[PDB]
Amino acid sequence: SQFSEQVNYQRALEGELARTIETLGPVKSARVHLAMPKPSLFVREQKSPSASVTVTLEPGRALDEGQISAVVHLVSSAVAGLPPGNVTLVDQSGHLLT
Amino acid sequence: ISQFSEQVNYQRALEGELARTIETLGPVKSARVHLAMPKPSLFVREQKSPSASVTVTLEPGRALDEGQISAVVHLVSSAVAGLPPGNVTLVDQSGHLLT
Amino acid sequence: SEQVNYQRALEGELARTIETLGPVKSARVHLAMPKPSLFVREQKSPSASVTVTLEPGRALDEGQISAVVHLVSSAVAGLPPGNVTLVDQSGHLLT
Amino acid sequence: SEQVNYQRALEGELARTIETLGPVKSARVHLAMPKPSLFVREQKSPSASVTVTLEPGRALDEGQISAVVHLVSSAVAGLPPGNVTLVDQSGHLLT
Amino acid sequence: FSEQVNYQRALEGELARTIETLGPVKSARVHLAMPPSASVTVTLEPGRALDEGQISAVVHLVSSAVAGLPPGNVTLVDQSGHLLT
Amino acid sequence: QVNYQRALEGELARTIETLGPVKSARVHLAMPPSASVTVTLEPGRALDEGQISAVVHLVSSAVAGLPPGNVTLVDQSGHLLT
Amino acid sequence: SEQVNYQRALEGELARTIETLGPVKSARVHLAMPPSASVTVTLEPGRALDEGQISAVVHLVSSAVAGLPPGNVTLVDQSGHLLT
Amino acid sequence: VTSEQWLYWLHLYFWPLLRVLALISTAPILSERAIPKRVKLGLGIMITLVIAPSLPANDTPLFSIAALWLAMQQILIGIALGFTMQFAFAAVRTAGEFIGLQMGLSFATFVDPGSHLNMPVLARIMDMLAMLLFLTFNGHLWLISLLVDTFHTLPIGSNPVNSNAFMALARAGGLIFLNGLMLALPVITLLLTLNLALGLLNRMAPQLSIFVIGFPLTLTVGIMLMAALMPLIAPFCEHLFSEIFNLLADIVS
Amino acid sequence: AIQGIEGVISQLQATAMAAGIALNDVMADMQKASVSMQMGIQVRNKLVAAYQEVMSMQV
Amino acid sequence: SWSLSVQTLVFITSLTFLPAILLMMTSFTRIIIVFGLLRNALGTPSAPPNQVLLGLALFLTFFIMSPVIDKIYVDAYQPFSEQKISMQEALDKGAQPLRAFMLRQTREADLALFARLANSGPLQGPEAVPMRILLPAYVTSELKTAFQIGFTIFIPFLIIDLVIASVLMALGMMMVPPATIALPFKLMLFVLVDGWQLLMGSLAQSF
Amino acid sequence: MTPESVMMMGTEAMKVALALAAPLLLVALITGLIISILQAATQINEMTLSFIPKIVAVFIAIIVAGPWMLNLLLDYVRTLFSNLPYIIG
Repeated sequence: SQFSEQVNYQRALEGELARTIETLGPVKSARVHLAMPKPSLFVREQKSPSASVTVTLEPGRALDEGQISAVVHLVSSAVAGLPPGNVTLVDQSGHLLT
Repeated sequence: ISQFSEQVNYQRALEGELARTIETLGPVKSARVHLAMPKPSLFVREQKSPSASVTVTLEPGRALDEGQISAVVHLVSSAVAGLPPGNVTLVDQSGHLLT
Repeated sequence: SEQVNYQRALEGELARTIETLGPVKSARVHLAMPKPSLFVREQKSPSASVTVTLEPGRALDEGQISAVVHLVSSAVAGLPPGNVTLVDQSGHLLT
Repeated sequence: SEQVNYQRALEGELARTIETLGPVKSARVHLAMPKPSLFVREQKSPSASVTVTLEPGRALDEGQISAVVHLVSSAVAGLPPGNVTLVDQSGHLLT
Repeated sequence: FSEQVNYQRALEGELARTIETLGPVKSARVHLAMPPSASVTVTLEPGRALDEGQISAVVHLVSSAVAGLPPGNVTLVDQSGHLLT
Repeated sequence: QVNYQRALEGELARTIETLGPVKSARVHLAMPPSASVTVTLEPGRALDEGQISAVVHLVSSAVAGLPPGNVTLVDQSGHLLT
Repeated sequence: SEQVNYQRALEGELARTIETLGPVKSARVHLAMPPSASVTVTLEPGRALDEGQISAVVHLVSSAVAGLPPGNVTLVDQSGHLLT
Repeated sequence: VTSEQWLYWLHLYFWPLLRVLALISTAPILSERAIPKRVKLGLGIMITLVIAPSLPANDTPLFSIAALWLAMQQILIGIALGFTMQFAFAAVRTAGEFIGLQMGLSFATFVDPGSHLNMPVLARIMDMLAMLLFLTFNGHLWLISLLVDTFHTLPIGSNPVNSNAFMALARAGGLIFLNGLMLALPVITLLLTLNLALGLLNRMAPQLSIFVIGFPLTLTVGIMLMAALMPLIAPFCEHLFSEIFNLLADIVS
Repeated sequence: AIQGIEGVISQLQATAMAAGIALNDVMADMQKASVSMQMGIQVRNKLVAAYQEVMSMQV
Repeated sequence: SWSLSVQTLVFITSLTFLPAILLMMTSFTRIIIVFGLLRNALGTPSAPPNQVLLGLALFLTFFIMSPVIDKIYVDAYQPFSEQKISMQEALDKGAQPLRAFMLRQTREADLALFARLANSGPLQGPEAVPMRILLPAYVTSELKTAFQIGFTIFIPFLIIDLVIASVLMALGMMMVPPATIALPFKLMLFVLVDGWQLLMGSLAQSF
Repeated sequence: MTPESVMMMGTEAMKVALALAAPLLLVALITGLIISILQAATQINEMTLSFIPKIVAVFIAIIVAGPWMLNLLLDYVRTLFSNLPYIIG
């Protein structure tokens, strides 16, 4: 079904994004969750999509401010109309990096 | 797979992945996420905001930081289209409300 | 049938998480999900009844009562906490 | 048939949880759910009758009667507590 | 849908390919997303810092390869998480 | 179409390499047009200004309605010869 | 496919005739038909093309392409000099 | 005094009336010929009476090409809404007609295409069942509400317009086929197997089969199969209505 | 309005590039409104008739 | 500029010929004939309702006329307000994009036939073809194009029907009608390849 | 009024149709199968002799069970028209 196709697409994008985020030096594993907005049977309204990124770092490999920035840019670009400010980046200890 | 079935399955999958990421968090040993996605009706104006309940089991003595509670809130809220953080409840294994 | 089954599955998962709470040995959740009426003055709203069986002497904390309320309310679209009743194995209303 | 079956399943589960309550040895729940109307006037509130058999001498506390009331009322869409009758094995109205 | 997704995977692949070809660059990873924006991660050879013209040329190539890609929507990052943009 | 695009890219890269100083060429076309050309030069074989101009002309002509100004030429070190 | 193949064949024959011109060792013709042409020639050691030879290359390429305005034919040598 | 400015009232009450009536004449159930014309006109008039005073009044004169552009815009919006809604009933009709044609109910179309002899009675059965379901789910109220709501998104005043958006409605033509296949699928496949079974019988002693034993058996089997399949359309009915509605919401804007 | 003055400057740029009540009034406006309403009704009737003729086709 | 009442009369009179304008001047005939032939191809002459096919053809016609509508808006809708050109010079100026479109979509043979049907010898240039000669020629060209597209649509379904019948005959069956078996396979092929969207894309490309 | 009531309406209606059509269709099918197996046993093959007894059998079917069908369908229609004003919404 189209809905099934859409779910599959969302999952694949999440996977590849996590992949690139891990490949990065300080990152041991990444987990990306995307919330694409939804349609309504009535009323106009955009819901700028949102993303949550959890990173696990290598022992003591703290991410640079520039690094947070670059993660933000990549995730935002990979999602049609994703406003950076709607990307949350968190570490393995629950510290918000963004 | 019915249209309803397709949705329910999507909800279950989202719940699973969210719990997964929450567990990966150091202090968290296991997580359980319940989502309540609402219904549009021709007798109301603003549709009711979705809600989430998150139960975490911590590692022996691994208390969650205020920022840990915050980051959990942010992640769960973002993963649900139009989820107002204030509708995310976070609870431990002893029944203490962390949010 | 599809709806009723959704109800049964949800009730089940909620009871499950509630039992997975230290002091709780078993939980039973009943949901009343109905249809509302507009301009009927005072209508009503979805409601839940939660029965918990505690471990020998494991009394639930006021916070524990609060967290159960939050979880059950959130799991039901538009469930006003005040419509969640929590009761113990002896018939004491915890909410 | 689908509705009648739903009614008898709800009755069964409610009786089940009620028997779980310590003092209760067996429970029997009867629901009277009336015809719905989508006009602008016709409406009637459902009713429940609950018969409990207690363990030898296990009298139900006031709070207990209250919790039974809450559970049964919540499990039935739009069930006004005041329409729940609770009776014991000897025919005493605990309500 | 599949036909489109596959073409995007390809475009991404070829772009990463050319970006690596450049001596300093050891490996490249390109992520696209049209409504467009691009994220480019480069791994450099030990100590092979990219010059300002090097960052510029990468920008130009990626922008041109994507119909209507405004350069300003291309992010270039290194293996350490430094934004070369 | 995609196959036609790939073939054009290949032949253009081919001719660009044929040119002495060029050891290998890579052409990317974006047809809705724009082009990105990466050249690898022979050890120390810097491209002259006229050479850059000729590469531009060839690539622009080979693509229906390609405005030269939308052709980017880059070397193996990431220097924009444009 | 039929068109693309026609384009390739025309390119080949044009390059062929251009090489068959004394000073020319090898030719490469690229056509952009919506037209424009880019011609790269490799000359024999020191065999510079005269003005008329350049003019004749232009004429041939323009004629071989339906509605090709000469001014849209670019001729370049093996060193990247625009003979146009 | 005694002004009663007529042009202001006319311009306030006209264009919303044009849009509401354009939706009425095409929206399903509200566009059925069984309704008397005056009832439809009165419903449009009363809806406009309720809605128009809240909207900002336009001042473009009725004697200008701008008025013609406005009227064309309202007609386009109304017919687009009504037709996008009608697509779901088209899909249900397609599925029903295909189930009926695999019944062998109208075999004369395979030999004389469009020969004035065709009775898609199953298509009509499921079409009217779909209309009953649409009435039950109060889809028409939603249609009226969305007709009102498209103002905030697209005001009466002439506004610029887009393109692939029209394709979307045209591309919705795919849904009629795509969803129809699924509804059938839950029955045609078994019917296919039945026909396959009949083939196995014809691989025995030649002739003496098909057109004499296959037709009644397959007719009865199709009847009881899709009689059992009737409870299945309602979730698919809601799925179809939701698809049409959110496609309309996404593309109208 | 601020946006109104923006529109005024926009129209100036466009020019650059290019380079009590009496019966007499009551009755006249009343008639004008009647005429305009009749014109609107007739034009809509023509449009609706054309649309129904198109949709009553046979493909 | 002539009288306002005469302008109203002419406008309301020209409003009547709107179906004629839609059919003879735009492409609506092509899409409607293509849809009819495609419906005949699948073997179900009433699967999508005639209303739905007509509306889909209408939407396709609106999109494919959107560039011509834009040219009309630039040349006629706008300058009629600024009053640089109005009434005569403009209605004809606004109709000019329609003339360009119909010249683009018309074959030379039909125009030649309709010219020799009107004894219009000195018609030398190709941008001064009168409407009387341009219109029926354009309609005939549209009929030919629609029939060609219908045959191209017919080819794969005919192939599927032939294949199904051949396998039925080879498997030993001599009495089973192949249409009943081949209909669901025709549908699953049409849906799986997503025939509809590619068909509309090709029609838009077909101009 | 509820969609459950509607879909039940369709089901019971079309089961009534099935009950009305099942005797005739089944009689025709049995006659055709019997004639076909007799043809196979006797090695006789003409596509027209199977059409002859089918008409007679199906026409006898109305003689025998026709009153039952007529009484069932009238009862269905009568009950539907009587319950019409109670399933209104």
